[PDB]
Amino acid sequence: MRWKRMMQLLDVHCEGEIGKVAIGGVPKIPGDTVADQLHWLNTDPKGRELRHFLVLEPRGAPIGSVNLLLPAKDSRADAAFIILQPDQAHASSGSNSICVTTALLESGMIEMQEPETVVMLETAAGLVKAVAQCRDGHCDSVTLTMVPSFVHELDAQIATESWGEIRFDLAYGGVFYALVDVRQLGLTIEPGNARRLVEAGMLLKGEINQRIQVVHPDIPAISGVAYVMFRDEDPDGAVRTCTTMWPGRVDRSPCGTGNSANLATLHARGRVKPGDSFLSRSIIGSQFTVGLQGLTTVAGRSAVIPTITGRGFTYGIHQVALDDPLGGGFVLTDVWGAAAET
Amino acid sequence: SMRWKRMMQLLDVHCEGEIGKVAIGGVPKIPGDTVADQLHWLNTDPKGRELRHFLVLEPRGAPIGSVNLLLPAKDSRADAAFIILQPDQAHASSGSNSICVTTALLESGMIEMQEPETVVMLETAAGLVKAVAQCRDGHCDSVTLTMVPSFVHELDAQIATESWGEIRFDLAYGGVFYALVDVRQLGLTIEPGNARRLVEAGMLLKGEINQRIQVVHPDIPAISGVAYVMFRDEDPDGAVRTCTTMWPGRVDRSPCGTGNSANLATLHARGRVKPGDSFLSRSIIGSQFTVGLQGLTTVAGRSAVIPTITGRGFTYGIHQVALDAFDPLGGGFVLTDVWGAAAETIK
Ligand SMILES: O=C(O)[C@@H]1C[C@@H](O)CN1
Repeated sequence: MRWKRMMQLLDVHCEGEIGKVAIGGVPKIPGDTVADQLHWLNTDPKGRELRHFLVLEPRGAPIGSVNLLLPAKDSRADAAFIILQPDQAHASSGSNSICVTTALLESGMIEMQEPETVVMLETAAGLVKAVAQCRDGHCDSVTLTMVPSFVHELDAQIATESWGEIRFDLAYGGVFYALVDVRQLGLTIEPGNARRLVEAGMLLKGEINQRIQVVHPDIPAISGVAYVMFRDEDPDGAVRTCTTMWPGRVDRSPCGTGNSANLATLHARGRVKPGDSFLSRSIIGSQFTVGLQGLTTVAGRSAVIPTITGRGFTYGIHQVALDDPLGGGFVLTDVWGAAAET
Repeated sequence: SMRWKRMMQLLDVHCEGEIGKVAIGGVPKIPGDTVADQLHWLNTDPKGRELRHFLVLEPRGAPIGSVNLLLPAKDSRADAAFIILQPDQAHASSGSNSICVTTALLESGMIEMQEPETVVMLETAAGLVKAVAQCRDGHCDSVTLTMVPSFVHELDAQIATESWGEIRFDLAYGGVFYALVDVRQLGLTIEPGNARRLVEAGMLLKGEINQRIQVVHPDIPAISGVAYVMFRDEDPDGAVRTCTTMWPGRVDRSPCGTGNSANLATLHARGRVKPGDSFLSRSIIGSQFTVGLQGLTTVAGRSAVIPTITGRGFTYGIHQVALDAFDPLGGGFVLTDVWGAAAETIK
């Protein structure tokens, strides 16, 4: 007897970026803290197997994340979650935090109050406050208060064959970013350059992670440069972003965590102060509002408290049988990218 | 008006790794007096494109897989009808998707499952496809299709190319039209490491071949154009190795039923198979079909073959989609990063 054990997922997107939210049938993930759960997912073969089942073919596709809803361990939190992608499990994500909030409210798992509901999400990076503007059972907007974000290294350099010396910032916005001014590559962040930006982003991610090891100073489970995010500024002042994601695709959203990491660099450079906000646009022109709420410190260095505002849209529901002659999960380089061959 | 539109229910199935979602609920009326007319409508009317894009482009759809639209049978001999939706167009035929549809109908109980065997007669725009399903303990373990009459359009065509010199290929029909290309001419083999190169080559050739020749089924005006370029080879053990390339740029994970059907028509024309023969075919990922030649017939007064294609389907989930009045991306979209360079032209 099959279809005895089903996982139920709500299909949601935030400004174009898919965040499936697994709400029922999520297995127990070992670990005493959510950070330990993240570590286990990224180091235990059973966690890899679980992630691959959910995110590789035939159940998964190159675009989108699977958010595992997990029990809150912190009494202040309404729920916990970890983000699954084809590269690894990740601690944090703006677009996916909005998807989870949207899903929790629109499914009735959390009481929806109008005109505003506060949802406290627990991540491996810390608590993320999600303030939802609600109307008629609809979650219209969500503003996240992201985890304390900081600069790791400003103005780093790396030599490359195609562009010569590339300057970039290494910064933390819930995961670690290499932040790269795109004009250095002689490219603009526009749909026609998506393939070229992916190839550049992957080259850079691979090289940077070979040269330097980064870890959160208080949270050992968060390590490595997750993504290279290309950045520019539009004529009207908006921050244009293109987060590249292994094994080779771009974030459809303006990227919450990448904007948080970038905000830490803007503050370090004297270009923003608390109370400031601005727009960020993705490669497809979708938009977030990015705010600087205030300052804090992380392990002795200056840090920022970012806010990220965007909208989630529920577009369906999936039931996946957990209990096939392929089965495990597979990829091919045709749509997953050259790097997928690994 | 109403907040919610296009509420549809789909079974998630794959055949030897190739995804074929099957729409079993909320399917709207598709105009047309015949299934071929429905296919024409899907490929010509703005509302047909809207529906297809809704179902197959982001966020609801992804580069891999088809959506099979189950439709009311119009032929009284058929149990169900369907049309295949992909990011390039709607298509008349597909072996892997016929097996998905058969599997989904039986395993869901929408058609009563008989054991050890159930016969499901499927109507497509190309004609009736007999699906014989071996069924055991509530599961559809394998399906053998009797494909539509398949034939050669042109043998030994050639085309000049920058990278490969003169490429020899056959144009043939196996439910849709193929350009069939011996892969060794590219200096490549069909293996996962070459997937991206095969896609690029297949896309280049599809584009060039279609601007140079117009092909239409002689009895069915709605079936036109070269749908796919399928690279082919022969494994040491005699199996036919295939890699069907699909616009805007990916490979079939299955050995390809329609492509093997087209190829079978060329094998018969070259005197290399006779009725009763069968052989394996393998895809780029090593999944397998059994290909048989049942018999001979004619199309347009010229020789044609009746292929059989045997493979397995696997149901692995179910889902629902809807269209929220509030959603600004309800139309569907693509980006070249994972859909392919050619995706830039999808308006
Ligand atoms: O088996 C076949 O005929 C099909 C052709 C494409 O629909 C994908 N596989």
